[PDB]
Amino acid sequence: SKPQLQRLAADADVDRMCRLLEEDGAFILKGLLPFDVVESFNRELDVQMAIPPPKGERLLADKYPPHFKYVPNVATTCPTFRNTVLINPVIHAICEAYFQRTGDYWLSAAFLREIESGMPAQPFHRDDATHPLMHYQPLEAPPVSLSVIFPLTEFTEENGATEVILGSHRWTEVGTPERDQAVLATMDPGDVLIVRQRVVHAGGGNRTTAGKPRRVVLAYFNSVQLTPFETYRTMPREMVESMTVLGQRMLGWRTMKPSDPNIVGINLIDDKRLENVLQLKAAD
Amino acid sequence: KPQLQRLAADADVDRMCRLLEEDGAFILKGLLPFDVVESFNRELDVQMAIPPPKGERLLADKYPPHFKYVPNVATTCPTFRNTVLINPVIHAICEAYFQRTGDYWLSAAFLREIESGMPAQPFHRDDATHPLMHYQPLEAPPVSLSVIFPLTEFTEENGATEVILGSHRWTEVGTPERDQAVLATMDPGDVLIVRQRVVHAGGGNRTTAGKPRRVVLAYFNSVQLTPFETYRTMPREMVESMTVLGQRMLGWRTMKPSDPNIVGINLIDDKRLENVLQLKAADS
Ligand SMILES: COc1ccc2c3c(n(CC=C(C)C)c2c1)[C@H](C=C(C)C)N1C(=O)[C@@H]2CCCN2C(=O)[C@]1(O)[C@H]3O
Ligand SMILES: COc1ccc2c3c(n(CC=C(C)C)c2c1)[C@H](C=C(C)C)N1C(=O)[C@@H]2CCCN2C(=O)[C@]1(O)[C@H]3O
Ligand SMILES: O=C(O)CCC(=O)C(=O)O
Ligand SMILES: O=C(O)CCC(=O)C(=O)O
Ligand SMILES: [Fe+2]
Ligand SMILES: [Fe+2]
Ligand SMILES: [Fe+2]
Ligand SMILES: [Fe+2]
Repeated sequence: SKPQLQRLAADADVDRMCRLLEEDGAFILKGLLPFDVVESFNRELDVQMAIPPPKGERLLADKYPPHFKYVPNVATTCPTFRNTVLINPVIHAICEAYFQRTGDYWLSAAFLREIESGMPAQPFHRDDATHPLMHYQPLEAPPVSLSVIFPLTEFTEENGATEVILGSHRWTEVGTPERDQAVLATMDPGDVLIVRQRVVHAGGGNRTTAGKPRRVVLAYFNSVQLTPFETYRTMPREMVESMTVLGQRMLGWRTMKPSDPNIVGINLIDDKRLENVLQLKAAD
Repeated sequence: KPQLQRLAADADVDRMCRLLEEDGAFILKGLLPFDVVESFNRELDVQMAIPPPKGERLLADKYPPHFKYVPNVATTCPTFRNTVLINPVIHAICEAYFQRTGDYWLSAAFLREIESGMPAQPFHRDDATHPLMHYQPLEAPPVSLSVIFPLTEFTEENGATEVILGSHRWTEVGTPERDQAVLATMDPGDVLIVRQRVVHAGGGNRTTAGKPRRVVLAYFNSVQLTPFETYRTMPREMVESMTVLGQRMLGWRTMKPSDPNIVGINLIDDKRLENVLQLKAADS
């Protein structure tokens, strides 16, 4: 069939990863997270899936059909995400290389979707739609967003493995593509799918019959020039201070630095660093 | 040589918009009443009497001592927070200008005070806070607007803001000569509005009489862009003393970029930030 997503081992060099992002728009890393990390993350998500459901307004969940179960802002309820996944050194090597031209990056959102048996596919989209200015950024400009997609169960053809349209970052418009234009990110738990800015993709339908839910966590990174979709500003101080410096930087708790010509920074207060005004301690 | 156009405070916003598109800037005459200018100046006097810290100053430490700098004006100046920041003409302009991008908020508000003997500021675009703006096409929805308040007279001799008309049509700032600019000579109560991508600079103060020149920048950005200054450490008591509009400007509420983002930005728990915080407001 069509050209497929390229798979690389977790120890591959970041240069080939970048080449794949520019050429295909996406690639898969095999075996990045160990089994115990996946297990611990799933255990923490199980708790969030089991507490009483939210009542009142749900800004995203109320608007879209009930074709997924949603745990927003997993960093606030899943220590394995904050302490291990969010600070993974390979993910940050990729981010540092990819965001080199734009400067610092941070976490715009990270959430779980759980797709039960019988749910149809998600509409094709670009994650870029969070910040519509990205639609007008030329392809050659410094990228400002990156999607990091973690399978927490197997992703199969039957259960709706993420569908990615390779090369669709070269399109001006998303349009209305057919599902057969995409290829499948079939993966095992512990793998990761990395998707460039402007690449059209979607969760697939779960065609299993009963009781076989697919779990996916998206960690959406943006240039610090872009406002985080999720604000981590209500995290308690003791939780923030239990993170490493890198974790605090990702979650918006520190002053950050866009590329030159901004030599001053962003997310400042009183001409000082946010973490200094707050006297933030950190685990490291 | 074409000069900045001056308009009365009751001019139609459509004329203001035409001037921003053609010239890149215009002046409104007599927007703020005498008592508002006076109280704002007295509030800034309080801050100007505080000696600067000898700790880190992220902006002030990097540039020559050719200005005195008071950041965080929305916190320390109630006349700004309660009156200037919510001015209906300013918001009518912002609503027209930011129509295509969606919601906007306050990225920074600061004072510069320039005493006799200080030379001119380098030419710049305020856009340099968020370098992605350099790559945005001229016809794309604007994402930044500079609102410049004279708190003293601005004259040729005291260093009235210099604006290069039409420079938003240049790709690069380049190295323009001072004589390419025209002067925003103004009296307190006026305002200078400067479009995204327009090259401008404060002038030198060559006088030997009169108060040091005072200028306040209120820098507005699309909510897609991270505020240069964060107001997240403002005490809840002070936040709740503001109107809803003021809270929205200072980053304390969930906001709405344009379609195709139908969910929002600056949210948490899939809910509006102000609902999670149970924020009261002066006009709620
Ligand atoms: C959490 O599960 C979902 C369930 C549905 C959607 C949809 C989109 N996203 C991504 C959201 C992020 C915060 C990364 C979704 C995430 C996504 C929306 C955004 C803000 C990126 N979207 C779209 O962009 C396009 C825009 C036109 C219709 N679209 C959709 O229906 C849709 O796929 C919609 O189903
Ligand atoms: C508050 O007083 C100052 C004193 C100096 C500068 C300079 C710039 N700005 C604007 C800052 C904002 C937060 C709106 C300044 C503001 C401005 C910097 C930024 C981040 C917009 N700048 C520049 O962009 C260019 C970039 C190249 C050299 N430049 C300068 O020296 C300079 O004018 C520099 O003097
Ligand atoms: O469900 C998936 O595999 C992809 C989800 C996704 O792309 C999203 O929610 O932004
Ligand atoms: O000093 C002035 O009149 C202009 C100041 C300015 O443009 C800035 O600091 O961004
Ligand atoms: Fe997505
Ligand atoms: Fe098949
Ligand atoms: Fe400026
Ligand atoms: Fe003179």
